[PDB]
Amino acid sequence: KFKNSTYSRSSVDVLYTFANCSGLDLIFGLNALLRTADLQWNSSNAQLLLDYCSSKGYNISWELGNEPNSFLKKADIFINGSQLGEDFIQLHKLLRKSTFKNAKLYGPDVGQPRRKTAKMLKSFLKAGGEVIDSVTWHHYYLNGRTATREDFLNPDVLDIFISSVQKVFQVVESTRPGKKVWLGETSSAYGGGAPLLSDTFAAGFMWLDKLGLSARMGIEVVMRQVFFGAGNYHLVDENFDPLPDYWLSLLFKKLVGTKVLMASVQGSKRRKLRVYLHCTNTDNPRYKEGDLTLYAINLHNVTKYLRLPYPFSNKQVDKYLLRPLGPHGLLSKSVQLNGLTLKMVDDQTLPPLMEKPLRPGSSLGLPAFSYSFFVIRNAKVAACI
Amino acid sequence: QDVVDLDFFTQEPLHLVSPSFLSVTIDANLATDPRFLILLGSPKLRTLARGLSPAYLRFGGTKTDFLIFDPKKE
Ligand SMILES: *[C@@H]1O[C@H](CO[C@@H]2O[C@@H](C)[C@@H](O)[C@@H](O)[C@@H]2O)[C@@H](O)[C@H](O)[C@H]1NC(C)=O
Ligand SMILES: *[C@@H]1O[C@H](CO)[C@@H](O)[C@H](O)[C@H]1NC(C)=O
Ligand SMILES: *[C@@H]1O[C@H](CO)[C@@H](O)[C@H](O)[C@H]1NC(C)=O
Ligand SMILES: *[C@@H]1O[C@H](CO)[C@@H](O)[C@H](O)[C@H]1NC(C)=O
Ligand SMILES: *[C@@H]1O[C@H](CO)[C@@H](O)[C@H](O)[C@H]1NC(C)=O
Ligand SMILES: [Cl-]
Ligand SMILES: [Cl-]
Ligand SMILES: [Cl-]
Repeated sequence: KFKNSTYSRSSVDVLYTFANCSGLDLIFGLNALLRTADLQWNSSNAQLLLDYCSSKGYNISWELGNEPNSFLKKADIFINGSQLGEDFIQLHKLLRKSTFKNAKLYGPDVGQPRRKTAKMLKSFLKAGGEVIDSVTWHHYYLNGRTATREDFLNPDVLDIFISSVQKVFQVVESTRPGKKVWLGETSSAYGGGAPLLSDTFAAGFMWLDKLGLSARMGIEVVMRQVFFGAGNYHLVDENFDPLPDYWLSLLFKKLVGTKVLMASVQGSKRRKLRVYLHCTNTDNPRYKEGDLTLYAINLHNVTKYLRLPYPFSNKQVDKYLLRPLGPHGLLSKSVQLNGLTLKMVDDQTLPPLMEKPLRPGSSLGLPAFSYSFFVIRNAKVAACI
Repeated sequence: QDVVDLDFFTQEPLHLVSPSFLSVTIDANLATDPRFLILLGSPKLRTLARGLSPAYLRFGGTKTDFLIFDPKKE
């Protein structure tokens, strides 16, 4: 079903320039199915690419293979974890002898941890784990072809991610303790997305919840499938228009800092109201050292009112509430921030993201089927300074 | 009753995420599109991409293992 294709120096330059000019750090996946007679990785095509990139002064990080747990299905070739590990060691030797001898190497980009995948990951990390800078794995909640609207809103679907992350850390803790763990490819639904779902406001419950859980659980980097592309899980559609998940992603970047804290609901039912707490992003000029960013998802069909604990119950709070632009409700491709539709000013200009200051001492209103950020100003939290 | 009280832990950071915590991909299959150059050259698309910096851009997917580099191709 998948055939080999070639790509050119030109394609490489296109990709690199896109990344470089957008301020992004490129990670390039190398082809792991080029095999010698004895089933070793044949590195000779990678060698050509490396020399080319070295010759252009390109600053690039590397991966080798994608979803190697599926190679049998996809290409009728089976590569066990041990061997894949040895293959990564060989890549690491080529990198060390190149113009960027300190380039980073990530892998093995396995699927989510079913029995056979967990065995492949464990054997890989025993064999090759010394040469990787982070461990990458992939996650999707659903199949794009069968996903329903209720699936995208169901806390029992959202909660399955938790056991996947636990299982990955169980494998990593038993083989390379302390090694950083990244989600190397992740989204709502595999197979290109679910249509009028993966590209709508409704997709944001899975995306924001995954970001909150990932940060809370010790995942260091989360790579969203895809920025731009054929699949409906794209952040930016075929006409170069941003979809709701783009705007959610931009707001998350502006408000959420690197230090992860914890929020939790007092009541016994913790399924439908989901809450996360970080220090406020220190690059945001509106806020100051010690401020907190809370974010919350309301999967109840009524408005909930959140009360902040002492010593934050009378602080000035800025609300950043996202809701769909009508008439299509959760199936909308347009979104409003505190009642103002989010749209590019022009092709070179993003809009400001405007807060709604709340009255000090008021509870935090979160409408049905919505998500919001809240910045607690003058929180003076020492852990954040 | 629709009022929910929160408990916060603020004593110390529980984890530290990368500044590039929210990163993105481009599927390797996009490189088979004849318009690859036109698409990633889009100034509008680069403006949107810049909005997410700092971030990793991972070029990868099923097609990763069916792509061969050809230094003679134009
Ligand atoms: C609304 O949701 C109900 C179940 O949720 C519970 O009841 C509502 C009123 C909220 O208080 C929520 O916080 C509770 O967890 C359903 O029983 C009811 O069918 C739903 N109504 C509609 C119109 O779908
Ligand atoms: C892809 O190319 C490699 C090397 O040229 C070859 O070994 C392999 O059989 C090819 N696979 C497919 C699916 O064409
Ligand atoms: C590796 O692949 C190249 C290109 O197909 C081939 O010419 C070379 O002989 C291969 N090396 C081994 C050791 O099989
Ligand atoms: C290349 O980019 C990385 C980020 O992935 C950066 O930290 C590193 O210092 C850069 N190296 C060079 C040689 O430009
Ligand atoms: C894994 O695969 C390699 C390469 O084909 C083989 O030589 C080795 O014996 C296998 N190891 C295990 C544990 O099956
Ligand atoms: Cl997966
Ligand atoms: Cl295996
Ligand atoms: Cl694509």
